[PDB]
Amino acid sequence: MDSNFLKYLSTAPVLFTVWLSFTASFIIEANRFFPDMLYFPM
Amino acid sequence: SHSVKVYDTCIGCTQCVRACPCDVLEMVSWDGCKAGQIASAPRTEDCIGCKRCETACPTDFLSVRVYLGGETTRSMGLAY
Amino acid sequence: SQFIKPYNDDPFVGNLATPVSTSSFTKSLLSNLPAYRAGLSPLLRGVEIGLTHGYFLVGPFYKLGPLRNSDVALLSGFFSALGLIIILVACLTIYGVVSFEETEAKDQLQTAKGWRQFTSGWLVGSVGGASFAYILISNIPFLQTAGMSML
Amino acid sequence: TLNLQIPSPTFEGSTGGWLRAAEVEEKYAITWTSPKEQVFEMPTGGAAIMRQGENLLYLARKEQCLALATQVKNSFKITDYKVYRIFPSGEVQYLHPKDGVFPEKVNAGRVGVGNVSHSIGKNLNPAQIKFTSKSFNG
Amino acid sequence: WVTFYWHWKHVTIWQGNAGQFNESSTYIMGWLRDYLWLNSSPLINGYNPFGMNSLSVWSWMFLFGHLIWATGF
Amino acid sequence: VKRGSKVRILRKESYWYQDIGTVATIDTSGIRYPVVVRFEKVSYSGVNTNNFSLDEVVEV
Amino acid sequence: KKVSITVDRDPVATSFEKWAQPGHFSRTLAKGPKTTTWIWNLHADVHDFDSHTNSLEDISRKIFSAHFGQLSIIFLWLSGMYFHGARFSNYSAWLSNPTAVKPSAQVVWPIVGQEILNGDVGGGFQGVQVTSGFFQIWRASGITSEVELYWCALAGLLMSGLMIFAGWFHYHKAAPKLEWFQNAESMLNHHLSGLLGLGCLSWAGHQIHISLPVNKLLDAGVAPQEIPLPHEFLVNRDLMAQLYPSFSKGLVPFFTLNWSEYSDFLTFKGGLNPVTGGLWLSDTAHHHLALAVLFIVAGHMYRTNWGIGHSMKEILEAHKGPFTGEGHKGLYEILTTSWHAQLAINLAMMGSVSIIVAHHMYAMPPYPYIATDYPTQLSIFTHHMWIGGFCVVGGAAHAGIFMVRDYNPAQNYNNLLDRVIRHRDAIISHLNWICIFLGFHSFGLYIHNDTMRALGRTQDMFSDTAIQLKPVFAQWVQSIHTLAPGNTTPNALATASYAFGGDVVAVGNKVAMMPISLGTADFMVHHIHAFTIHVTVLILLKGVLFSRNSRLIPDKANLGFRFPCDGPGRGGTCQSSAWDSVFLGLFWMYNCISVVIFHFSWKMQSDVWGTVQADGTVTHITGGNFAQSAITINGWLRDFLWAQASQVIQSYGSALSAYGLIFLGAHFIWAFSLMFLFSGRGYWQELIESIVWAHNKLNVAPAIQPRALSITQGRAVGLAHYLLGGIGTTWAFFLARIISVG
Amino acid sequence: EQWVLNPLKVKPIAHAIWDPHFGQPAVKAFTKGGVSYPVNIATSGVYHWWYTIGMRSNTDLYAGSLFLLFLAG
Amino acid sequence: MISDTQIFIALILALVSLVLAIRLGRALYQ
Ligand code: CLA
Ligand code: CLA
Ligand code: CLA
Ligand code: CLA
Ligand SMILES: CC1=CCCC(C)(C)[C@H]1/C=C/C(C)=C/C=C/C(C)=C/C=C/C=C(C)/C=C/C=C(C)/C=C/C1=C(C)CCCC1(C)C
Ligand SMILES: CC1=CCCC(C)(C)[C@H]1/C=C/C(C)=C/C=C/C(C)=C/C=C/C=C(C)/C=C/C=C(C)/C=C/C1=C(C)CCCC1(C)C
Ligand SMILES: CC1=C(C/C=C(\C)CCC[C@H](C)CCC[C@H](C)CCCC(C)C)C(=O)c2ccccc2C1=O
Ligand code: SF4
Ligand code: SF4
Repeated sequence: MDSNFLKYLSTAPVLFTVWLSFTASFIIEANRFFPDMLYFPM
Repeated sequence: SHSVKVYDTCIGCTQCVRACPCDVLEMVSWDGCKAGQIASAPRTEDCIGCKRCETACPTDFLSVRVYLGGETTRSMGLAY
Repeated sequence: SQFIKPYNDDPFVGNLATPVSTSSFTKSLLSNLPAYRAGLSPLLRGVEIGLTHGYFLVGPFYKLGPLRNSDVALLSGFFSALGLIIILVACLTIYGVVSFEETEAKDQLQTAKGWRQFTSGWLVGSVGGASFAYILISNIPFLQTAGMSML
Repeated sequence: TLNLQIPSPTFEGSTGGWLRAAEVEEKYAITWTSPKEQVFEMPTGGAAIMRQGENLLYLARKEQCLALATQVKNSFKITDYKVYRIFPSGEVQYLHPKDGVFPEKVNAGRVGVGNVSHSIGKNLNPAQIKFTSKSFNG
Repeated sequence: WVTFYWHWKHVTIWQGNAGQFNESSTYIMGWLRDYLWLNSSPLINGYNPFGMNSLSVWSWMFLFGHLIWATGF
Repeated sequence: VKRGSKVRILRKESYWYQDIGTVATIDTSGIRYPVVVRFEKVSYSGVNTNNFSLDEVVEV
Repeated sequence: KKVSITVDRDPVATSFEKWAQPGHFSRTLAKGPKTTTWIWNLHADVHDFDSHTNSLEDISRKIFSAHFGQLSIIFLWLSGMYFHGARFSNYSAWLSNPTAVKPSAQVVWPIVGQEILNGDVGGGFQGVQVTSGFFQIWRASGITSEVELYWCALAGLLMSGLMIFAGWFHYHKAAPKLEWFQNAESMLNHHLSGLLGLGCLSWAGHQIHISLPVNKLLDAGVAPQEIPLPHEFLVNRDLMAQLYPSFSKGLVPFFTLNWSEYSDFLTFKGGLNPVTGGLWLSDTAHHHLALAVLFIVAGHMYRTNWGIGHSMKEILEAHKGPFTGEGHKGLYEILTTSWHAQLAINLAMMGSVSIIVAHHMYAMPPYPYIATDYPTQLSIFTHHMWIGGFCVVGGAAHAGIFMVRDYNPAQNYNNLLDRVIRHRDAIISHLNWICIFLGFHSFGLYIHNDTMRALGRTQDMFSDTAIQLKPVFAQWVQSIHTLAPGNTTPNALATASYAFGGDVVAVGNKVAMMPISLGTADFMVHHIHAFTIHVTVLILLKGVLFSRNSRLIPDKANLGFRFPCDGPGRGGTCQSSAWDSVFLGLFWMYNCISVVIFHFSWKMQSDVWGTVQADGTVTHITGGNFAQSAITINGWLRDFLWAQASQVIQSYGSALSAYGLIFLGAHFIWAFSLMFLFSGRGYWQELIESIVWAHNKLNVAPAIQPRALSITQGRAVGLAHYLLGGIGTTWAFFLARIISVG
Repeated sequence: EQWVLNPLKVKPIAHAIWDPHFGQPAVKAFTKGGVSYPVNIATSGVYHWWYTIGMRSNTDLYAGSLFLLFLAG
Repeated sequence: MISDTQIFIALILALVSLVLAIRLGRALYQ
């Protein structure tokens, strides 16, 4: 891995997009496998 | 006519006089700063109020101050 | 061969000498208009201008007014034109009151007495021209239908 | 003094020039000397060609004259320009440079106008000077 | 917002159809459709190509407001 | 105050009031504001140095 | 020779170092951020190449390679559209039944209940209905299978890769010199004869050799799976000659100028195909072939290495008269030195061409089964209208940028530009007066008619059953164009379009095209259009002509193209730049195109689009309400805005509910835009001061000092969110309505 | 005096209309409230307030108007 | 109902109020 390419990958827009997509993928897979969670189940 | 004041925080960098489009300010002799000069406003009847001098001033909160007052033909920038 | 020149041989005044602005036809037409024609009192300038404008003021009110499909269309149009004439005369009066200081000079339009004479002439000409237009449309059936009487 | 007989730069005319207030209220004049005949931009819009030698020009506003002065100073290295104010009565009032030395350079005899002997944060609150003709500066 | 809430609730109670407010006020599309669009019908029919009635002045004034508001922009 | 010292500003109108700067030069002549102070935060006009009097700077 | 190839080899090394240094292109920005303003400046001025360096050669190389990058993106988009048509579409079922199968080329995943958007579009398929018109294009091109669409997608991907490789090569490895870019004559010759001419010739070849037999078999009722492959149409001359017997004569009639033998597959029939409702493909094949001939002839005009050809500088300098001084002298230098002038001209022309495309494509449907696809027609008209308006305003903007930056008065003495500048006051005053006249005698007619209908005086209105404003000139032009076949166009079988007059072309009990009558309401709305276009011209031209100086600011050119103001002085000089004139002209372009598309939607829904039933009567979508309702603002408010928004607000719980969501969301964002538009920087900066105090209390203040957005950025953000909100609202309303009722 | 007798069926009139820009259908459509001239239907609620506080006829309304004219003077 | 004389009395009182309002406006204008 070229260090300049890694430093470019460490910039705010790239990391922002990657982190928000990663978070969205967590929410999407959680709602795919555990849908319709209006509430915390008792 | 607008009122232009120069406070003793002026460092005599002559930027406000160079930024003036209407030849309102000029540099006069002074002993309060290392440059040995302070800005002055003898010709505020020609002041349009553009505040280019205030934009040009480098001292933390400005040494030259423009207070807009009564509007005249010169101060309104009217070519008519 | 340049057709556009600086105005009055002054290149720095805010105007240009063009064929539309400064040709012989334009100068003749402007100098022969009553507002600029030499040898006229302000009263007669007012009379001519008022006759023309008051004469043409009758037409739209007669042809397009709310009473245009009634038997009193011409009378209503002339009365509306007269009311517009009175409003414009009031406009002239207040303009002359606020625009000029009281001077001995009375042979120019831009004096107080000259503008008062011009306003008086404009009122008298406007009433006369409106009445003439009323007479002509009242007495000629060609003007009552605006040319469909030929068909 | 303003020599009225100085020839003007060759201009084809424009609609941007001075209005009736120039001949009725006040008018401005700028003179300068050029080493050669060269094309400059008019401050009112358009291109004119200034002649070699002296040039006199009439404007409606002081700022237009000083804009032209700044333009010829930074584009043609002309600093000898003089700006005058002319009234309809014919009195000519010399404006720029007022004492012959440009205002960004210190000259002896100049007195400070509008100078305040404290910082701007030491101005008075309005409540001291309400119903009183005392200035907010102190 | 206050007058929209007051008027929509009071119209739905006065109509005997308070359940329409109870089911439609929880989302914005209910406010846009069941209050704004639904109650606009007699207002925009104050005058039409078929006639006019006593609401027409409000039908004018409504449009008047839509004009003058825009002029402020 | 001396050269190199970290000082807090007590000028009310200043952008850097109660903030910390570094003294860059102390002028010895009779100047009303002889203390040049350089700041790490830029002002709204983009400057980062200003002159202050002796009473407008306190050592931290 | 004078036209030659000059290239510098390896001018910029290919490296990732500057990728890690944001703001490297700007000396001001390369120092690094100190405020949040820096970030916005970094993303706002990045492709403004002329402000980073003074060398025209590097700017031109950057422009060439950025154009290659855009072409790569466009090819990737096209390849995506072909692939999504190939794999996620109902294209074969649409090919079997065009009149009953809704086109759909987008399928959603089921995640949170959004699978409800996969509506029943027919053909045993569920997906999002598409209105881009790709199905009709592929039917016109002769694509009968999804395998061909897969191959088209592969070709698009290969061309995208080729374009991005060409960009990397032609910037980073072999960059052309400035002398290579400054050949206008060679560029026009090659782009007229090779790009447009050979492109038209090869597409005429494809139309004649592939599109015509496949579409002739499709219109005869043959199923697509039994239609022969295109290469079989190439090699089997008998198979072609059963359909077009002139192919039995070969290329001998072409070279012997016996061209009328080819009259069966090169026609000038006009009108529309009765089976499909589109233009005859033979007419299009002759059309593109004639365009190829004309473009290749036009591509030999300009002077090159050999002595033949015209010199454009000589042509420009020769055209001068007594009214215009030096005439067109100096424009060749302007257009061969300033990129911004070329961008202005080309953006203006592309916008006008897009508008012409929108008009001429609704009126003369060129594709099979696109006329009765009312959502596709409305979508492509509205989309290309908006693109055209945006490109025209961009041409004005970049003209203003040329005027501020690249204009030199020394090289522009007493030419047309100088004289235009020298009577700018007359131009703007006369245009301002005619704009006020147009506003009064167009909008006051609507206000007057609203008042008269509100006052109960129907006989005092401007209508066809009241005092009439008859569009006699446009009706006369329509009569001439209806009478044109056989009288002034003796070789035309039918009219160019039925919108001028004629029969009702209907396909599958839906109106393909019918005559579009023009009455008082059409008069008023066309003069409203003229009013809005003249006011937009007033704003943009006033901004361009006063970009360098004015009576207010004599040194406006020193401040630049884009500055917020010159201070509160002279009474206030806010929004004095040409950029702010573009900022207002974008709003007025939005208003103009909005009124145009509203007129279009209502007039087609009321007088053109509808269903044909027994005894030949046409039942329109809104029942012919345009004539009596489009004369008042109340009629527009009730019978167009209120009436047709029923479909988007009752779309919840159906497949079109996303449009309703987008409807609300656009309604949100547009209003959010006014928060930027109505407010000012100082309030937000002091509020940010308080928030900075709050973050300082917890020692969590960022090193990059937060600042409010600039005044210019406040205007730009408000304008961008305003345009997005308005265009999205019209988008959702139009699409939901026309999918539901058409 | 008509509204006091039947408060829940008679539409309260605010003031009369005299607008010469009206056509005849606008004159007809604004003729409500049991009178023979165009009127505006009151929304200010002055009828209910004045009826509740003990006014019944038109005479005491005029006397109150006179008293407030005198008080303003 | 109200008669013509009552309306005339109200008009006279309104004219008196007009005179008083003119006097107050002149007093406030100094
Ligand atoms: C006949 C030769 C020829 C052709 C076809 C083109 C074509 C083009 N030039 Mg161009 N150009 C030429 C000669 C030619 N040029 C010469 C001689 C000069 C120097 C004076 C220039 C200088 C020049 C500049 C400075 C610019 C262009 C640009 C463009 C593109 C315009 C955008 C567009 O419509 O793309 C869509 C049209 C297409 C045809 C898409 C396909 C794109 C590829 C490259 C076409 C390749 C065709 C190939 C030669 C034949 C294979 C076809 C078949 C046999 C398989 C277009 C691809 C602009 C651009 O975007 O540059 C990137 C631009 O800025 N040209
Ligand atoms: C042929 C097309 C074209 C080209 C090549 C250019 C090129 C240029 N323009 Mg120009 N322009 C164009 C079209 C074009 N423009 C059009 C059509 C308009 C009218 C709207 C303008 C208006 C315009 C102005 C007003 C200005 C320029 C400027 C510039 C220069 C710098 C641009 C820059 O750095 O932006 C960098 C790129 C960006 C800032 C990205 C912009 C992103 C936009 C605003 C948002 C897109 C929204 C998206 C489509 C939808 C998302 C919604 C979703 C979230 C729901 C550059 C020379 C500026 C300049 O300095 O010139 C010297 C300048 O002041 N242009
Ligand atoms: C609906 C709101 C609205 C209206 C009515 C106007 C009206 C006007 N704008 Mg404006 N504008 C608006 C919104 C509006 N704007 C918005 C939202 C923007 C946002 C960017 C702008 C941006 C803008 C720019 C940038 C420009 C204008 C210009 C103009 C003028 C064009 C001349 C014209 O059409 O005269 C016709 C007048 C009208 C249509 C107004 C209605 C008048 C009708 C006929 C009824 C008249 C009734 C009568 C006078 C009443 C008398 C009663 C008595 C008691 C007084 C005009 C004054 C241009 C201008 O001034 O140049 C000439 C110009 O350059 N505007
Ligand atoms: C062309 C349009 C038009 C015009 C000019 C009028 C004119 C009029 N209508 Mg009307 N009307 C119209 C269309 C129109 N209508 C339509 C289409 C409808 C729908 C059917 C109606 C419905 C309607 C009703 C229902 C009523 C009227 C009434 C009136 C009259 C009000 C008299 C009045 O109080 O004057 C005085 C005007 C005012 C007090 C308004 C001015 C307020 C100003 C702007 C506020 C600011 C003032 C400020 C201090 C500056 C002072 C300036 C100084 C010069 C004074 C007047 C004759 C009313 C009536 O008959 O009353 C007698 C009435 O009840 N109209
Ligand atoms: C057509 C032409 C083609 C196109 C181009 C074009 C140039 C624009 C256009 C020209 C156009 C336009 C500009 C046409 C020019 C038009 C004007 C409107 C003509 C006005 C004529 C007034 C005459 C009749 C009357 C005077 C009244 C008489 C004396 C009075 C009798 C009264 C007097 C006081 C005495 C007492 C009795 C009474 C009755 C009271
Ligand atoms: C806003 C501000 C402005 C400046 C002043 C201010 C106080 C600071 C304030 C103004 C405020 C408010 C207070 C102003 C409100 C003011 C007044 C009350 C306006 C009333 C006008 C009444 C009209 C003229 C008359 C009808 C009488 C006519 C002549 C009678 C005929 C009569 C009838 C038929 C019977 C027969 C006898 C005759 C005589 C023939
Ligand atoms: C609201 C507003 C602001 C405030 C806008 C602030 C300063 C900028 C907001 C940008 C944010 C930080 C980026 C996008 C917001 C995201 C939704 C969440 C932030 C993500 C962080 C990690 C950055 C102005 O600066 C302004 C200036 C001139 C006229 C009007 C206005 C104006 O109306
Ligand atoms: S406001 Fe403008 S004109 Fe006045 S002193 Fe400052 S720079 Fe000069
Ligand atoms: S710009 Fe400010 S510091 Fe410089 S001379 Fe003028 S007042 Fe003094």
